[PDB]
Amino acid sequence: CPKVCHLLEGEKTIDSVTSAQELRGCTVINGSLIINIRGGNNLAAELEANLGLIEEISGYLKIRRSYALVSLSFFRKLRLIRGETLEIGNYSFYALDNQNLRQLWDWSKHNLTITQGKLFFHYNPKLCLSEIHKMEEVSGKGRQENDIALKTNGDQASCENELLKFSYIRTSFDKILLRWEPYWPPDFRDLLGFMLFYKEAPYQNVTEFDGQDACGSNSWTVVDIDPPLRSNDPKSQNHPGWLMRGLKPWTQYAIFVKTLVTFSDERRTYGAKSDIIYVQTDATNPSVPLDPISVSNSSSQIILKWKPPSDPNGNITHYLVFWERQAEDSELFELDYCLKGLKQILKELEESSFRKTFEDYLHNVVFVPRPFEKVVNKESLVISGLRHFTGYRIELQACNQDRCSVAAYVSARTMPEAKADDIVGPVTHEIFENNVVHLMWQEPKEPNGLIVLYEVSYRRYGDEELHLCVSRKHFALERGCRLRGLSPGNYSVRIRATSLAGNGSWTEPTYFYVTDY
Amino acid sequence: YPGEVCPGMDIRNNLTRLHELENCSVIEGHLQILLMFKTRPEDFRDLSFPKLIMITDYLLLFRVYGLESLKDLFPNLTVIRGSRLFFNYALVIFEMVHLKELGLYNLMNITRGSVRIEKNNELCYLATIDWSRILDSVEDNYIVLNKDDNEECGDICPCPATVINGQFVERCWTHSHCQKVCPTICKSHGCTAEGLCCHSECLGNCSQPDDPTKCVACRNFYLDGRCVETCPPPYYHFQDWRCVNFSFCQDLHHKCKNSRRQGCHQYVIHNNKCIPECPSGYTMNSSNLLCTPCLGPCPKVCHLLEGEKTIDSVTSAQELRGCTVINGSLIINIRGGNNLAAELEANLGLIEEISGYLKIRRSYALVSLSFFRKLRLIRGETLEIGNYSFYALDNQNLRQLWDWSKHNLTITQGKLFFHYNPKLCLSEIHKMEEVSGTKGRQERNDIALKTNGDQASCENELLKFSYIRTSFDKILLRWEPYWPPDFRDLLGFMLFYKEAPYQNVSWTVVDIDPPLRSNDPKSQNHPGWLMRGLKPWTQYAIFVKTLVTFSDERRTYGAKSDIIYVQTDATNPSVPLDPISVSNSSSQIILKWKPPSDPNGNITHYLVFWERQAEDSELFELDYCLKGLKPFEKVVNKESLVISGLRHFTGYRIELQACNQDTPEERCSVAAYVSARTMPEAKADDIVGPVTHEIFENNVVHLMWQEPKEPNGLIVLYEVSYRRYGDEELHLCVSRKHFALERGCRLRGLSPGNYSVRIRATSLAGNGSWTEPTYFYVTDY
Amino acid sequence: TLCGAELVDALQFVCGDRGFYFNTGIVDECCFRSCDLRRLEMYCAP
Amino acid sequence: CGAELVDALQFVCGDRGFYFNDLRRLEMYCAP
Amino acid sequence: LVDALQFVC
Repeated sequence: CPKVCHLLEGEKTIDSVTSAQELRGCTVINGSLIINIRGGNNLAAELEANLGLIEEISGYLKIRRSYALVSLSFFRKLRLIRGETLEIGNYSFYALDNQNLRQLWDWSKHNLTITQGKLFFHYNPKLCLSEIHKMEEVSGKGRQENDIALKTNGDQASCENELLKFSYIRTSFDKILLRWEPYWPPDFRDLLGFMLFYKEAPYQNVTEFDGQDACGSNSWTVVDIDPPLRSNDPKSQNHPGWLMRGLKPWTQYAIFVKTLVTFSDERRTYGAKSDIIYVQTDATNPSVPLDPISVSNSSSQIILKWKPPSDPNGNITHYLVFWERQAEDSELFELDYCLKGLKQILKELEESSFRKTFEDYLHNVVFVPRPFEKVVNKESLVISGLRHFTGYRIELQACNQDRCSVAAYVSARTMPEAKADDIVGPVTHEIFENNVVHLMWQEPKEPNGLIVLYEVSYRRYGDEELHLCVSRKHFALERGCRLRGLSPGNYSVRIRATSLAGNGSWTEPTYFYVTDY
Repeated sequence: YPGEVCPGMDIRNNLTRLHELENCSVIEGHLQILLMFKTRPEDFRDLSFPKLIMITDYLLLFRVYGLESLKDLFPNLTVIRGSRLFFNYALVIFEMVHLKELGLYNLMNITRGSVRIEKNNELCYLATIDWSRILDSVEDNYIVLNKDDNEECGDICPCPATVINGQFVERCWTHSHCQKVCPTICKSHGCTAEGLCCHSECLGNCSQPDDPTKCVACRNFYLDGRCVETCPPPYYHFQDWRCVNFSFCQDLHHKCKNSRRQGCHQYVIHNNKCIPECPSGYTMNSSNLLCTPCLGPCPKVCHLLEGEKTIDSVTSAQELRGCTVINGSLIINIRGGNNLAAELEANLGLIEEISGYLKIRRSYALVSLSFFRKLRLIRGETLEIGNYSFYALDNQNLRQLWDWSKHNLTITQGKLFFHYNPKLCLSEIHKMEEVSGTKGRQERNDIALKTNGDQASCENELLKFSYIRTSFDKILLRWEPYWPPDFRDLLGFMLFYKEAPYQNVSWTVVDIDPPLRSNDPKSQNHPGWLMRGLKPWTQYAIFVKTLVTFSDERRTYGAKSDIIYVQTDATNPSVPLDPISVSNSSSQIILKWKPPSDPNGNITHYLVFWERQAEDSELFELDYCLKGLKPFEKVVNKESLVISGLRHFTGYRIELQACNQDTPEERCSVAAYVSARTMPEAKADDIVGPVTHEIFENNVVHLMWQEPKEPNGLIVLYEVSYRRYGDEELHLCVSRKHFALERGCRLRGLSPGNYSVRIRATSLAGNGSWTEPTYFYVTDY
Repeated sequence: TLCGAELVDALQFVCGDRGFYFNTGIVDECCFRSCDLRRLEMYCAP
Repeated sequence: CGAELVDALQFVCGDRGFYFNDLRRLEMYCAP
Repeated sequence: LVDALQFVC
């Protein structure tokens, strides 16, 4: 971050966002500043993003013809102005014709010190006197001679106001009920209505003018409410209010109400605003868990990973998971794979003033005097106690209070163990005089899923090797396998088992003889 | 008018005083019925005044409880003349709690004034009234805060409907009466029951058509049961509605002259009138009571009690009618945006001097103070606080004070004050300073230099664009250099540009630095500007405007240019929209599209091309008997095209272009191609003749049939059907490859006996006709 | 302190059944600045 | 709206959501 | 800026 970056001639104008880019990163500006922002979009946000890190300034600061400026908050880190160059009359801070300046700096928190030069605020039609007085408070008697045209600064602004207090705040997961005490000007017909502003505010650093531009880009949501039905005494009248709707659960909101009145030279009144109130909606069901993934790190253990619901609707805790078994949907214990083939506001103000005028005139004229697991703060979980090849189904489901979310599914199946398919021992065989040989082999009682067929291979002495398929139905029916019509001679036979997952180990060779006729 | 004339009444509290109207036929004044709190509908039910036909000033109803409608109170009220108004209104219905419908079903004309119906919480039957047939100026009405604006009034209309602001809705006063609309020929003087026009001297209803003695309300003036455009010589006009003999006016004068207990008028005679006072420049005689011209200056001084008068309505202005010198102060405080300039001119036009000051505060509607047509001198003998003789505090729409070119207004004492006048240009104020003679003293609050005229174009000088350059997306501008009398005062120029579909034009402000200075003004460089991102062949409105410091010592006013309409250069158009082609016939096709989304200039014509396409090669080699296998034209002003002279069931390709220019180096759009197949013909695939057969000793029969000459695209296969004598039928598929290989079809292994065989052809479009039956025999072994 | 419909309602409450007088105004006295029941009575007929 | 208006009026009106014979517009619209 | 330079020239 540049700290001693300089500028040509010691002065620089700023017109659009492009001109201000030259100071990007320059914490301390070694040159006088002149600002002339007039139009654009998102001007406050950009201007802060480009100059918000400025801390000290060498030279003098001027603000001229800044129609688009509503607040000087974009000098977020501005702390010092040395004021070596000053101005005509030796001025350091200088403001003219800012037809929309409203805030200057949020002086409840911000701090700003100037070593050389006095203060210069004239023709600011919308700058209340409180802001300039706060300027005077902490601008340092020893430097200011005040140079404030008290008739021109904020002559269109409400310098004095009252404070509306909310009398009833009630919340839902998506809506807020607000009621505030009634405020009536001395002439109750002056109250045109109430203005309610609200914005999502996860942090308590929200002011009334942050992120606001003259052309628009207001950060608040504007709602207009009609005045209450005025009645005698508080015993009969009701507090004015509004029913906020369309909000988001577990979301902090900043709300404040402003009063709209008609300006009148006689009996001058300005209205009231309410201090920023921060209301958080209630918590609701937490959306739905995101992105389940499952792989098994062992023939009986499966590892699951997921993600928290995009809309948590509350800090998420107590994750709930179920497991259930998913057996094969039949049609496999009967399949025989050995068979072939199988495998304008001014108008409103004037028009209200007109109604009041006619009413007053009429009155003057007429009246004459005389199984499940509970997951906590982890996005992963490893399962156990599953069969070697059985698939299982997991539905994970996010929760919030122990009020919990909906659901989500994911399936898996474990890798097998080839030993479960393997056969043990040789082939026990019987030989009959009619050239029929019956073969037996050990049946895997607990195979990987299901044994589909058995591979029986036999070879004649000095000849090729033949193969045969023995299905589960065939094994159940024939109780083994019978070889018939074999050619005379010596044979050696080996048998292998086939399952859903794969194949087992070959049986030990068995020798038999076929009679010659 | 068969009844007495009453002098205008106020009726309060009790309804007993309502009985003084019993014999009345004309009220020579206002009728006010108000503040009756203990009243109930059972009291007003039997109370009627059918004899009242005209009210001269106005009618006001205010908080008369228990009144539901006026259809019984004033059955026959016809005309409210409106000579005197109630805050520029001739009918006020305010805060009538229990009123339901108006019911003045005979009201025809309100000659002067407006109507205000407000704060009637249970009032309906308002939107069903065509006020344009009653008041000539309906834009000044005020009908708000009623039941109509709150719920859904149930206006069950019983009645010639009429269109207002583009909506056709019915017209009615009550559920049993509706408005009496008259033919447009019978304009402003009413019509008979059957629609025949009445006499032009009659107003509203009339008995028989074209009769000057058979109408109820009488236009102009009335005399002895007849309407006269002007009164006869022996009579004089009185109260702008009736003619009275000299005895009447003299009797009024004598009655007024005997006492001044409350106040009346010494009624006086003028040119055929009986006026309350002699006008300005005349004096009263002794005996015959006739205004005669004076021996010298005779102004009509109007002394204002309390020392000052606030003018906020037409009534306040009318209180000053005829006065030439105002011995007081005037505040103009007109609100509401009703533009009372006409009445202000009529009533305050003859004011010549104002002894005190003149103040114009919060006059939102006011445009100019020219309605003071003869104001010559604001003496300022009583000044506003701060020693001001002229005051202007907040005038939203004030764009002129006087026409200083032909107006002369001097001020004896005091300063000037001008604040918060957004549309009042400073040049006008400075001209007022020069004309009024205030030079010699100073105005401390002369002008708030930035609150006056900052919403109006105060530029006066003219500037000329040097030259203009156009392109398909960019436009370059240059203009002559402007130079204020003080060089340092210049602050640059502002350029505005906006889309201009019309010639009688939101704007994008462009700030331009001041032009570079040179030692020799003849060597000064002309400032200019260039623009990007402009739609081709599109018109826009451009102008320039200067900016200088408002130095009060020199009060320079800058300069401005004209407004011009410049069109961009055309370019290539976009692709034609929705290119589709449908073969409406076996030999005809129709091509349809829409103009391109971006014409990029005037669309001239379209280029259309079409040509034949050969069939696919795979159709000549694939077997389908197996299972699971089977010139140009330019179009102008039209978005459809038809092409004829084609072959049935033949693939075609059609190309369509859009060109925005024909002669100068043709500029057409991108190429769009569409391919389609025409509808086939049934006779194309039909076979001709029987099947020729041969018989062999090995029970093999060879069949040969003629291939179609011109099939629908291509013949793919044939179906052979044969049946033995007295047996069932058998089918066989013969592919094109098989047909070419065997030169037909050979049947092998046939059982002995007699057979009959028929063969059908199959094409890309469908199946043809069958062949003639063929008989053959198979040997028996 | 008394303006608009409140003014007329208070006047009706105070005058009662005495009615209102027949022949700077009231609003400059009871709406522009406060007024007591002493002043509000003068607008009622005898 | 219109029926979610009924739900919202069940919210607002407390324990007295009686119906049909802005915030306040529903307030003297629901209370027995 | 090719067209811009053309405009300049």
